[PDB]
Amino acid sequence: IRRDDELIKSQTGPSVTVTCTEGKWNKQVACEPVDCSIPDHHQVYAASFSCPEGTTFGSQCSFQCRHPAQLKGNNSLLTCMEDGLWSFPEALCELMCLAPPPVPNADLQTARCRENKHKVGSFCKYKCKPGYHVPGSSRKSKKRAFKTQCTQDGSWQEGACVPVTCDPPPPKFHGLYQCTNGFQFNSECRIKLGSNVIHCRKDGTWNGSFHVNSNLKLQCPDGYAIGSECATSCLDHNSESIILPMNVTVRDIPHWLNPTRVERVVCTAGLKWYPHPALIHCVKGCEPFMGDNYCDAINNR
Amino acid sequence: PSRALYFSGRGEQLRLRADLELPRDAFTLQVWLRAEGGQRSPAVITGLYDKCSYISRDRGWVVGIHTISDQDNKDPRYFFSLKTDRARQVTTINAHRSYLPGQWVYLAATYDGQFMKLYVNGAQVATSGEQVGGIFSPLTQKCKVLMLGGSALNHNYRGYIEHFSLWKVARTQREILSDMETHGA
Amino acid sequence: KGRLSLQNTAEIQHCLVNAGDVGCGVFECFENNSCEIRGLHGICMTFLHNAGKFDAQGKSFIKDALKCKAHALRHRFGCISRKCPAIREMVSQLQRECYLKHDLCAAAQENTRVIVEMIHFKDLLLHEPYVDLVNLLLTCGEEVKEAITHSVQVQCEQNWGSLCSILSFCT
Repeated sequence: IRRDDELIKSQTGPSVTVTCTEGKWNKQVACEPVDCSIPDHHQVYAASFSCPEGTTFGSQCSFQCRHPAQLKGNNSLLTCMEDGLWSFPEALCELMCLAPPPVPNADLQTARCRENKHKVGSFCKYKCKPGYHVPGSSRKSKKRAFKTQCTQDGSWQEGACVPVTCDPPPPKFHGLYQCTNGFQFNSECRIKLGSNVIHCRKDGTWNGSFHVNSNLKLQCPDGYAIGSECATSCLDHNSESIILPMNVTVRDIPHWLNPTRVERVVCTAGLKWYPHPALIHCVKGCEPFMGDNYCDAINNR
Repeated sequence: PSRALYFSGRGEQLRLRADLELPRDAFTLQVWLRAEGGQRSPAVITGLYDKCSYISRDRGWVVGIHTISDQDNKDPRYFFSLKTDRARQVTTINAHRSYLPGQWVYLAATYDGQFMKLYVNGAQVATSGEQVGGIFSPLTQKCKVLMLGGSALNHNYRGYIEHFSLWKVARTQREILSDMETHGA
Repeated sequence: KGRLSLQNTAEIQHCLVNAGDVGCGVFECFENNSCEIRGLHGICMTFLHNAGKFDAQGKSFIKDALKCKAHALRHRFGCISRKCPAIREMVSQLQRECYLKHDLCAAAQENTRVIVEMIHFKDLLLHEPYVDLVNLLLTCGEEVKEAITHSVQVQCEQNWGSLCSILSFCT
C-alpha cells in the first residue's frame, strides 16, 4: 500500500478499501508476490542450490548433492510455496563415506571396512603389524591398535603405523657405528665372537651390545680414560648448555625448535669426538618462573 | 487407581519408542502435571527433538517452564516453543501468570497448521500464528524422537506427571474441557 | 569522609571476588573507595612497568610481593571496622609485613639505581603507600638512603625550591 490522500486508516486485513476522491484514487495498491529466502542451509544439508528462475512465488529451485553425499528420491526440486517458505524436500542428500584408502603396514580387523558402503560414524579398528606401531607411544609401552572414523566432510581420519625405531647404540662405539638401515626396521649395526650382527627385531629389543671449551667446562675424574661421567656445566648458572651439531649457534635457534639436553661426554673408543665441546653451546637457559600465572616473553619458547 | 511419575532433577528422563508415528500436520498435547517449586531456567516437560541433524538441532516442538526475563530469571511461566523445518525463526508462547508450585495444572498445547494455542487449566492463554505448515517432512519421520521429562542437554524436570495424552489431530476448546472432565477414561 | 560507607562495600567486594590475584585487578578494584587510600594501583602498575630493568631475583621478589599483597588484600578484608584510620592502619600493616618478609633489602642491594631513579616526586606526597614504601626502603642500606636523598634533592631543584634554599645544610 502506498497511500496518497487519506484521513484515517483501518486494518481491513488481507483486502483493502480504495475510495475515489476528486478524480483520483486515494491509494496505490500492488499485490507483489511473496519472496522466499535464498536457500543456503536449513533445508537440505551439504548441497548446492542453483535456482534457474528466482526466489518468488511459483519459482522452483534445483539442489544437487556433494560428491561424497548420495541422493535418493524421484524429485530433486524445491518449491517456494504460498506461505513464503520453501516446501519439504522429497529427496535428501544422505551422507555416506566411501571406501577408506589403504593404510600401509596395517591389518583391517573389521571385515566391513574393506567394502565401499559406509555410514558417517562408522568405526574401523586397524591393528599395527609387528615391527610397526601407532605414533604417540615410546619404546617401552607398545600399542598396536587404533580406531578410525568417518568425519562430517565425508573422509576418514588419518592414521598410519610408523616403523618401530630401534634403540640407540651405547656411546662406547657410537659415532663410528655403521648400521645397514639406520633407525628403521631390520637395522644391522656393526662398526668397521660376541655379537657381530645386531638384529633389531619387531619388538625393538637389543639382543646384544657392542663388543670390543672456553664456555663449557667439564671435570672428569678419569680424565682422558673411558668409563667416567664428566660434570659438564657452563661458567654461569644462568646459562644452559645444549648440543647443536647441525651448525646452529646461540642466537640462531627459532622459537619452535626443541634442542636436546646436554649429555655428559663419555669417552668413546679413541678420541671422544661424538660429543664435541666446541659443538656444545651455552645459551640463555630457563628460569624458575613456571606455573606462576605470568607469561614470560624471554621464556616464551 | 491412578498412578503418577515423579521426575527428579538427578537426570531421570524417559524416551518414547519408535513404533508409534509422530504427528506431522496437527497435534494436541494434554498433560496433567504438578510442578515443584524451583525448576531450572530452560527446563522442559515434553519435547520433539531431532537426533540425525547437526546444522540446526532446535527443530520440533517443546513444552516446558521458563522465565520470560532471561537477564533476571524473575517469574517462571509455562511456555510452548515450535520451530518447523520450513520456518526460520522459533516463536515462543508464554502463559499469563506465574505457575503455582503446589497445584495440579491441566496443560494443553494445540497446533493445527496455522495457529498454535496454549490452554492452562482449560482457559486459552496465548495463540500465535507465525508457524505454518507441517512440522517435519515425512521422509525424516523415523529420525525425530519424543522425549519426556528432559532433553539431551540434561534439562531435567522436577514434579509429577499424571496422565499423558497426545493426539494426532488438533482439537478445539470443548474437546479439551471434555478430556479434562473425563480424566483418562 | 571518615567512613568507607560513601562507596558501597558490596560492589567493591564483588569486584574483589570476581577478579584474580595474579594481576593488578584487585588494586584496580580497590583504588576507587571513599577513604583516600589511592596509590596501591600506581605501585602495582609501575612495578610491572619497569620490571625489565630488574634481575631474576628482583623479578621474583616483585612477583612474590604482588602475590602476597593481593592474597592479603583478599584475605584480611573480611572482618574490619569501617573507618578510614583503621583502613589506613591495616593497609600499612599488610604492606609492611609483606615487604619485610620477602627481603626488600636484598632486592635493594641487588639493583638500587632503578629503584631510586624510577620514583616520581609528583603523587608521592599525597599517596600514603608511597610514603610507606619510601620510609621502609631507606632503612636497608646507607648508600640507598644517600641515593634516594640525592633524588629528593634533584626533585627539589626540579619542582619546589623552598626546602632547597631553606636548611640545605642541617647544622
